[PDB]
Amino acid sequence: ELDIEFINSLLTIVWRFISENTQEILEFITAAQVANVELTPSNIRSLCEVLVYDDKLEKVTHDCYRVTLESILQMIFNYFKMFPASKHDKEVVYFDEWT
Amino acid sequence: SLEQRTLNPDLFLYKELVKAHLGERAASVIGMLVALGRLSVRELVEKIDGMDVDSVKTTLVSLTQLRCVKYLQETAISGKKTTYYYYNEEGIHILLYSGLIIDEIITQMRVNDEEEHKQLVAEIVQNVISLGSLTVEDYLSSVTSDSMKYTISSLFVQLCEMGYLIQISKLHYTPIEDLWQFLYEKHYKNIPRNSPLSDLKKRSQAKMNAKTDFAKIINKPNELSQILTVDPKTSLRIVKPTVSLTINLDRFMKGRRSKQLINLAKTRVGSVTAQVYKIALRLTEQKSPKIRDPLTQTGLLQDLEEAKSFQDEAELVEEKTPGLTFNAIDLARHLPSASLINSHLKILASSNFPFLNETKPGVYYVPYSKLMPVLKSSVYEYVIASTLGPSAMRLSRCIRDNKLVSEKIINSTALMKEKDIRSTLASLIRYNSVEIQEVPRTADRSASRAVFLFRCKETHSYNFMRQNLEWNMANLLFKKEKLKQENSTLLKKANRDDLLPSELNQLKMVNERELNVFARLSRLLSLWEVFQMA
Amino acid sequence: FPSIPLPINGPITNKERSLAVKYINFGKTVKDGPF
Repeated sequence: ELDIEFINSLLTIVWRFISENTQEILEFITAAQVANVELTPSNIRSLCEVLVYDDKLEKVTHDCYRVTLESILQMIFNYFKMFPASKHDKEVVYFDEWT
Repeated sequence: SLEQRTLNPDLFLYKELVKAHLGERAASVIGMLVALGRLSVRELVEKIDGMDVDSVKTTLVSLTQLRCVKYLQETAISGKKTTYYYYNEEGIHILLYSGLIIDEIITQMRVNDEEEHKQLVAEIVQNVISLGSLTVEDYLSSVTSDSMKYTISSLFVQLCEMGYLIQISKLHYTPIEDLWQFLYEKHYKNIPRNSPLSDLKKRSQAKMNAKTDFAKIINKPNELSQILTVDPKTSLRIVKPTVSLTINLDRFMKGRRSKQLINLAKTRVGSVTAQVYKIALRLTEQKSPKIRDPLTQTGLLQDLEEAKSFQDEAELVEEKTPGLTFNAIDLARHLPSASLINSHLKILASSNFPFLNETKPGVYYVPYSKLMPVLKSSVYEYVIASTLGPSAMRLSRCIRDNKLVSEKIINSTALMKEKDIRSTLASLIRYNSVEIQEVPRTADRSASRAVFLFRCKETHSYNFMRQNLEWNMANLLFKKEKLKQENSTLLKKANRDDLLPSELNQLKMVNERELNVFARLSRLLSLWEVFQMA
Repeated sequence: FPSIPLPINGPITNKERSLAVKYINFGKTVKDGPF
């Protein structure tokens, strides 16, 4: 809504809400001392399209939303627990330096 | 290393494969065939310098035996027969994957355990093609006369009838375009003059028949009714001993794509259903549709009314093939419960990735032609999220589904601050995952009075990502042999004995460090081969 | 001098440490063979 940050401080709330398993999404936000001033389903859909792009949730049946099980990645496609050597090592692979 | 990183295409990959494990004299000839296309021996010697005419033929028979080139003959009316020689792109990929087939026999032949040919069945693949071609008499006449090789000879019909041991022919050692022409000219001489009507259809009358010849003549190696000998003595069934056979890349490549796609399951579900999906996957590998599609290689892919038919009937091939549409009943005996067989498979259709989605009720099957386009875009977007910021994963998905985004709707659709989106989008023009589309609102296309639009352009982003990895495979291959040039005087001493107690340090720390390279190459090769399902 | 590495940077696992042995003796067969 407002252009300055703390947008994502509420998007962690909706993602913890669904991980246990769109009109119902409104009334969970009204409680729990949420620092809010105006809610509407037009906004919350635009608030929901953010995590569609991060693949933290999924869009099914045109209004329903499931978790993509990135909670198990939250806790080869396994991009943490791959720590580099990076020190005194010459034969390492870089993504740049071919352009 | 700026001398390397600039003026080296995939020619830098194909030059140093033969340079690694073969002599230097053949790295100069196959470097010339790729750089020039095709040329016969009468003008090959003019291009290279330092190789005699019969020394080319001695050099050319080396990569002949390992199937690293492909020949052609076309005569002239006035002249003699000219032997045009081409380059083989699939014969040298065998030399690339060569460490991985040894571990592909093991992960696919799992009926046996604690066998005394584990050291031998790992060697038969090293025996079949490191010699070049292979025939049956070459291993039975070895240093051992009997050695219970009647078990070993009957072991190979278990290992040939499961695939990738097809008898070689002139089909595998000629390319695909120089076969299609003279049969299209044979089918044109099959139908003569004496019909004037619809001559454009008469020119295509050979073309409808040459399609039926094309899929026929490529099954002649695949057809298994003439590759083994029924013999009523001392055995039951055995391969014909007079057969010259090598390995085949396709069922390895189809098995690798199937190995590539089960890893998408372990992400979209846990490990119970990931264990379920392996069994129905592995059983359809011996007869799966073709990955490389020799239909679509070279021919009438130009016009859409023919280019539609390259997947119209091909999807009808996949839908109306009997030997893969499993009943969903016989899966319980293969797993070491027709409720849980259907229930753990019911979540496959419910997930929005179309594997085990479209079917007939009761008999379900995994489609291919509308699946692997979704695998390639899923693996590529995670590479961007892995090596650079997660903001780019948000932006690249945003411009994907939202067609032709501008810079105002990009802050309506996504939510980031304005200063941070420049520091993430400008990393995507440099690597071509986004593009620019311009509208000149003034005269003569002036830039300050103009606004800019974006696009995905879902082919240019995958070509650049392909060749961003074909170089990195070969650059790691460049530091393979160049590491073995220093510390070479004791690599000869390590090869003349089959002991200075301080010199041995300078042989292990160079050998443990090159142990990392083959593991780093295998992971990148898994990252590269996804972009070959064209 | 260049930044931004690929994420394939791991100390080698013995699941694929045997896989790297099959490469070095493959070329040792072919180079010390006929060619």
